Amino acid sequence: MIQRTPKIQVYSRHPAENGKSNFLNCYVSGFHPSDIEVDLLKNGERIEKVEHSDLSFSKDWSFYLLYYTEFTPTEKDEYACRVNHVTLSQPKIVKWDRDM
Amino acid sequence: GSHSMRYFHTSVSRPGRGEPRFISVGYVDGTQFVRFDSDAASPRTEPRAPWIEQEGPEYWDRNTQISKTNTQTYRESLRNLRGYYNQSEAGSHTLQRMYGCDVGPDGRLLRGHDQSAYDGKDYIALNEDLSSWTAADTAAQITQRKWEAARVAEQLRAYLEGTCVEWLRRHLENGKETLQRADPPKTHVTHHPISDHEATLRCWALGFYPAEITLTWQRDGEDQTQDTELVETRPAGDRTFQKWAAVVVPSGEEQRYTCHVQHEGLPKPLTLRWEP
Amino acid sequence: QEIRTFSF
Ligand SMILES: [Cl-]
Ligand SMILES: [Cl-]
Ligand code: NA
Repeated sequence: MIQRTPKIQVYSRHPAENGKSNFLNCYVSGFHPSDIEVDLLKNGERIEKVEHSDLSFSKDWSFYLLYYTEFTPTEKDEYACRVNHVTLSQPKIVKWDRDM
Repeated sequence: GSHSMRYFHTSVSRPGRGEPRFISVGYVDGTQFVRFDSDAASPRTEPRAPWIEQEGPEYWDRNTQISKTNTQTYRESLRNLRGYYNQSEAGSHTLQRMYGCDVGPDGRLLRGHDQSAYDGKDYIALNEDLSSWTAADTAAQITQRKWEAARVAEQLRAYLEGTCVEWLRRHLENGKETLQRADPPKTHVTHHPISDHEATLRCWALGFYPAEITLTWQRDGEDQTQDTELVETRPAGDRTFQKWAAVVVPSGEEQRYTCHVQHEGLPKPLTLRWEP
Repeated sequence: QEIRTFSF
């Protein structure tokens, strides 16, 4: 059957200010089927106890989910989202960039 | 402005891993207000917005019973669909359905909806007349004939024109301080050098509700649709949404570009430029 | 309030 690969955006809830606690979001959308694996990473390591939204879908029937956790941006710490889906042969890692 | 109540139903089979999961979520506009999940430890219709919490036990009990019955009905439907497509018992399949009602600023019905998809492909839809069906293929025609024999469209019409809009109006009143409040985008333009020859101008819209927005770039007053990177509107996690639009501009030409923003929360549409 | 689903 026809499957759809996820779009991924990684971003903060509030404008990023180094040393100020915030929320790190990984929004996955546009995918089908609905099973998907999403991890948030800090310096390459999986953040524990990340929360997510309840499964729903867009007008075109593709699914979307928001994964989110507390984070404190700094100059040096690297954050990312790692996504696996049946359409992906390898997990896709998207780095957090405060300019996007 | 205008408003909608919608329920989004997803059922997913998983042979060898128990029975199909059913999840229902309910929204007014961009605000989720209920969920039900057959995979929860104790499946129940649960509040997901503060303004719904005041509904009495009869509301929670009635919706929970409807949803528990729906779990079984969707499992039957998935078995039937598998047969309609001559599919093996080995594969996983998805049945999605969305239904609900739209009202205008006066609270009057604009239209109703009841549409379904199987494995991500449109399967059957109630037409806007709330009286006839559009079936995608000969499998969906089986469902159509079954729903015609049982007068399903008549039952949906009665619900969509009565119960659905009455409850939507009630929710809009109970949650008026949020559901009927449009929060405008906070906007700004950033500049990101690429090379000696070009830079990106990115126009941001942050903190807006509802999600509907128009965000565009013009050069010399001409819209730059093909040359604009426009990300999907994304949730911030505080009820609001975010979006940006970016264009690549030749060095020194930045003032020829204007970003244009329209949103229900704005008193007037905005025009912005990079301000170095 | 929701409505019951109808068997496909
Ligand atoms: Cl992005
Ligand atoms: Cl159940
Ligand atoms: Na990024």
